[PDB]
Amino acid sequence: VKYDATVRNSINQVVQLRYGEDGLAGESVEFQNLATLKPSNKAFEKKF
Amino acid sequence: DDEEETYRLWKIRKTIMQLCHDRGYLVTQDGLDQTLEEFKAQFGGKPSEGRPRRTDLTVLVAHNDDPTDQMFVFFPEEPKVGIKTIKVYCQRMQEENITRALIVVQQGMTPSAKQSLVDMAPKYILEQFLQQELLINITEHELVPEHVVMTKEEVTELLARYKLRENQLPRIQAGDPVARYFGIKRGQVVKIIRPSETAGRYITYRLVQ
Amino acid sequence: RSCLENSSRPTSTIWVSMLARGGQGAKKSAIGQRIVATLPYIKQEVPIIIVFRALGFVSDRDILEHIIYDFEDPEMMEMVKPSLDEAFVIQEQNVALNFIGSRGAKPGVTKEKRIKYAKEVLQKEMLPHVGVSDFCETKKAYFLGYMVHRLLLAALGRRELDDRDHYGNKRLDLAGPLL
Amino acid sequence: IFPTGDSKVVLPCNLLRMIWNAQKIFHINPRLPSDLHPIKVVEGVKELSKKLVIVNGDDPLSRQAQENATLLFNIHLRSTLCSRRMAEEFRLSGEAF
Amino acid sequence: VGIRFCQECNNMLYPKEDKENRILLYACRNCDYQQEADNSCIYVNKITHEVDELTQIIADVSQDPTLPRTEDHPCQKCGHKEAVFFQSHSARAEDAMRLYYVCTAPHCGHRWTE
Amino acid sequence: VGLVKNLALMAYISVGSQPSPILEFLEEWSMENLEEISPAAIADATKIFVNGCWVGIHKD
Amino acid sequence: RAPSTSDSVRLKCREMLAAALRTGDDYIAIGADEEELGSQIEEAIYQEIRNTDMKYKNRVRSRISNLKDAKNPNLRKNVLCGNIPPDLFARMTAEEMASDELKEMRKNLTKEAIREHQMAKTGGTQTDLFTCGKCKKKNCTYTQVQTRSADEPMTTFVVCNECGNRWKFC
Amino acid sequence: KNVTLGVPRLKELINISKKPKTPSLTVFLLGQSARDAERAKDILCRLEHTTLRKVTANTAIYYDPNPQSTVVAEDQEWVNVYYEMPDFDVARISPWLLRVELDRKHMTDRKLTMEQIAEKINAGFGDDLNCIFNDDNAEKLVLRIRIMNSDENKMDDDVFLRCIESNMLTDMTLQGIEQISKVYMHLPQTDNKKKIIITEDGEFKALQEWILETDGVSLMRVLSEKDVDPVRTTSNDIVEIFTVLGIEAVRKALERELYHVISFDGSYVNYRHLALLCDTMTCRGHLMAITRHGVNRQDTGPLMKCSFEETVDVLMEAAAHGESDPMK
Amino acid sequence: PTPGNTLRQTFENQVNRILNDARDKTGSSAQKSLSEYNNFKSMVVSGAKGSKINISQVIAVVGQQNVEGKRIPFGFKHRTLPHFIKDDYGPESRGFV
Ligand SMILES: [Zn+2]
Ligand SMILES: [Zn+2]
Ligand SMILES: [Zn+2]
Ligand SMILES: [Zn+2]
Repeated sequence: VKYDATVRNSINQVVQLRYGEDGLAGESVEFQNLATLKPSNKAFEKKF
Repeated sequence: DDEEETYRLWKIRKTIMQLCHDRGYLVTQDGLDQTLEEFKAQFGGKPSEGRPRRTDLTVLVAHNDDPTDQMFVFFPEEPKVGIKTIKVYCQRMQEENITRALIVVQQGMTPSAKQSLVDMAPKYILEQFLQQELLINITEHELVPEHVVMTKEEVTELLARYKLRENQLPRIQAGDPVARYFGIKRGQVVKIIRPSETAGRYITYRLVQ
Repeated sequence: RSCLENSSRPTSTIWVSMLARGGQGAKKSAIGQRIVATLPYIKQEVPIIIVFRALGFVSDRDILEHIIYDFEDPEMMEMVKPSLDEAFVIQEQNVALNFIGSRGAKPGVTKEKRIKYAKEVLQKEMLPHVGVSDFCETKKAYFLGYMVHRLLLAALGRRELDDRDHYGNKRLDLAGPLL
Repeated sequence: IFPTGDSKVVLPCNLLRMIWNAQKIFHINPRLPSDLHPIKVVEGVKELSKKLVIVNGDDPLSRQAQENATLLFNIHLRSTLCSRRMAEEFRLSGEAF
Repeated sequence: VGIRFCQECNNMLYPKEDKENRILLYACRNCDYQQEADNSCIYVNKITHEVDELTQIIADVSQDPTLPRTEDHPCQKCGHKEAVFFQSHSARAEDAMRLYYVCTAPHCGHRWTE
Repeated sequence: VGLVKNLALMAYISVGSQPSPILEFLEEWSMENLEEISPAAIADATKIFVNGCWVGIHKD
Repeated sequence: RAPSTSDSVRLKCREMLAAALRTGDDYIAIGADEEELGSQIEEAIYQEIRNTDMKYKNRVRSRISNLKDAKNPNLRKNVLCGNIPPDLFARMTAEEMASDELKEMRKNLTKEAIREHQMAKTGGTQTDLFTCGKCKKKNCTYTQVQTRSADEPMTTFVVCNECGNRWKFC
Repeated sequence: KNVTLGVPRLKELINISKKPKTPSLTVFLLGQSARDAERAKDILCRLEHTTLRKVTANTAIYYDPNPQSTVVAEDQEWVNVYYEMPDFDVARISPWLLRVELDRKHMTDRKLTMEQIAEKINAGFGDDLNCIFNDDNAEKLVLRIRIMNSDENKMDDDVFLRCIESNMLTDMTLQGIEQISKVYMHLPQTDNKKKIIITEDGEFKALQEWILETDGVSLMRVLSEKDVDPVRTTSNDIVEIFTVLGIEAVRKALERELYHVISFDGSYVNYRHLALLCDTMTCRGHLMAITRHGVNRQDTGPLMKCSFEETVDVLMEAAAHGESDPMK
Repeated sequence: PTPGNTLRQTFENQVNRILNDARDKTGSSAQKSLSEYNNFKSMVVSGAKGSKINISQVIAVVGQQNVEGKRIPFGFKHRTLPHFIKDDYGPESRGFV
């Protein structure tokens, strides 16, 4: 990872524009749930 | 069978229409969605010893911005397209004064013919397409993401924003199926937008070189 | 693998193989599966009926008596039809030794040097455990016919292929044989 | 983005545990009416979303890159920090928010 | 389907055309002997290759100590109660675990399947 | 692993012998030799191998 | 209603088709013009094909062979009686429908057998033991992963396919 | 169906071998093909490669000098009937015939009409052969083949028909696509291969539809078939997916295969590492294997390339061409 | 034969299903038989070392032994050992403990 937050090799060729497509390291992340994917439309409207 | 080959011609015409729409040319909506029965009514029902003889399937299309771009498509009669057939097609290209064309070969053309396509390349753009390749649209596959062709000003703005040279971009070959579908050439940059598992959306730029 | 009862002739092995019918060609498709033999100190393979005729058995009925022990079994003869057709153009015994003698370690300058060299290969280096001297070539024909007969039984599926990891098929070289 | 309806997604900040921590720190009583305004919730979520920066710059390409990089986390944040769930489920106060 | 040899030099006879009498003949390739063909068929192969394995069972297997033997099925000719049984006992034998029965009686050897 | 092995407790390795008395006994008890054989008799007779060498046939 | 023609092949096919209808004396039994019926069949075949080529010839010969055979007599009876119209009889789709009842029965039975011939893939393990806690259905499969290691022991993870519920063996 | 998994599958994906051990297509179906097992069987027969040996019961060369001789006791009736009407054939004919019998179990299974087979064996070769055939009423289902009617107008004949008979059993395609040996059928019990649709009420619903699993890869022809789903049909062969669809598609496919071979064991790895590996493999527009032939053909320095695999040959080439080293 | 298998395949599948169901049932009975003071159960429940299949193999049934993912092959002529009789496909002959 270079200082433009791009991921480059020794030839300075761009492999990824951001690391992991989001620019986040792998230590601070956790499994979560969206809670907006797969309720029915009526239930989603009532809940939100 | 004859019905199978009629279906083959209809499906390959639909793929040509989708390709011409995706390349930026002007096609009608009903031309985009033709049914098998409508195609049979328009062109004939039995192509063997019958009306649709692979000659009347040539299509006139023009670009949206410029009405004089005037790209054609051609369906050669013989399965093995040669220098004689390509010379006839290029001479015809010369009197109707157009610059770009597609050739839909049945199975394959001769190496001398495909070299003559390279020799004729600067003045006239000739692209080889097999009938097996065009039997389905590869851009509708779930593996293939969306490809957008970038303009020169957009490429210049991109390289100025990221402070990059053209060498440092990822590459895509000119013989790539998507590259040949879009008719892209060397030096142009294609823009790929794909869904991301971690960030939702990710945009990748690839140089055709 | 054949040895002269652990007294001399350290390594002497023979391969009798049946080539596959998957070969793509006009000649390959018509014949079927031929049977070939690989002999020691010979550069390339030899057809199996050439070796039998080189031992002095000229008529193919005498060849098939040593290979097939019951002529009333019909399925056995179709596996040896292309072997006879491949070796059809050689009929005389000394021609067969000339055929084998052309494929030695070095080709002989004279023809009779090749025939003499092919004869001593079939005496000394061809199955030494059966015999080495004089009229043991008659005993060599039965064992060579037995090897072909065992090859046909595995090809017909009437016997199971031998597995190499069976340790009854192994011998232990102790200090005696080692020294 | 997600066919087959799979909701288990790896994301940096654990918003449910952060809400629980806020409830325990600020002694939130879930059986009393709150003093948190939904407009304050919406404006705070918007101003927080403007502060999670991955790609800098005011170029349109930079703005598109920022939106694409922070899309999934912003969707999760707006879903779990919405005004109805703040009023009815978590019942936070202004200081806790 | 069978192979017949020459009666002069004991070589293999080959089938060939008799173009005037319009009859199949077998002739030796190494001499001039010719023999009229009675079967009038030359080449045949059974692709499914279904064969009765009872012809491939030697009657001597009744003396094997390792084969199992049963008492429920008697022999058909001599009516002996004891008889050994075994499976197909060969490779490329398609898919069947069918038992083959051999009577273990002296001066017998009748073979039957069930 | 699996390439270096040890003998069992009561396992014994044969030391070797000469097949001449066995050949003499076999010849004295029938065992028609391959020189005196007719090829029609091999079908219904048991083949006899001594140290891997086919020496004759037998009928009992 | 048979349009006559001067083609030798056409009239010869008509007369073999008539002689095919002569088999079994069912034309005597019914009382129908077998020559006119065969001419009608041949005319309908010529309308279908518009040629005297291979498809014309082998279609005619297939109809002749399906007429003269003795194991399917009621087909000839229904053709001569008028139960099967001639224009339909010209276009019967080979033996899938122009057949006797026993051949159709064994074709259906072997069509049911080639179900069991070519499913394969050995997909389901067929547990059918654990009852679900959400949809209460026992059609489930189990998973054996995470062998040995420091902490995690082998715990069977069972999934119900119909409702998607997953519950640990515990 | 057996699938290679673990270290050998990982080695295949990393090396990008041109011949995997078990290359397969999952094939999805459209319309009523996905619901009716009869129509799915029709698609099965359309895709599976069928050689004439698979439908032939047994084959025999007879010698009938006369078409009215008929040394076979049963064929005399219809063989006259095709000689009652001599069609497209000179009555002068060679006396050597080849008659085959076709098994009924393998006939209705693959849904071939014998009229179609006689068309395929003739039009595939041309006017060089003659075939006379039956209807299926007889319990012995017979097709008899003769040589040139016009030859009599080397190689002999018996050798020639044996050369013909051994070629029909090997490489004559009657149905299906070659390099596809055997294709299966199953209703998927896992939501990964089931069809996921969003209902009108808005909840995710899984539908059981028939899918096909093959052995061998022809992705171009399978996708070009009218009956499959073009959107969702995919293989596990990296090179054919590349050459058919493109570099982005093969990057996504490589990511999917790596995730499958990792998560089959129940283990989990973060997405960033798989994404980085796939991006490094597909960065330069072609499949760059993690081998000497993939790594040492890059634009990296000679000192980078000498520490991996071939050490001295790299320095030979660099000294011969005078290649500088930027030392990054 | 079961859908999509030969006679050998369906026979081996049926016998392996019977043996695996027997091993699972015996293991479930053995695990139900354990008291609350059982040290094996303490070790397994804590997750420090051991597993339920280890408990089952200690107490009730070791189970079927497999070589190359398959039941014990006939290394001799159509028998696994000289102590067994020829063409014996029973559980004792083919390696079920
Ligand atoms: Zn002769
Ligand atoms: Zn008896
Ligand atoms: Zn699940
Ligand atoms: Zn004949």
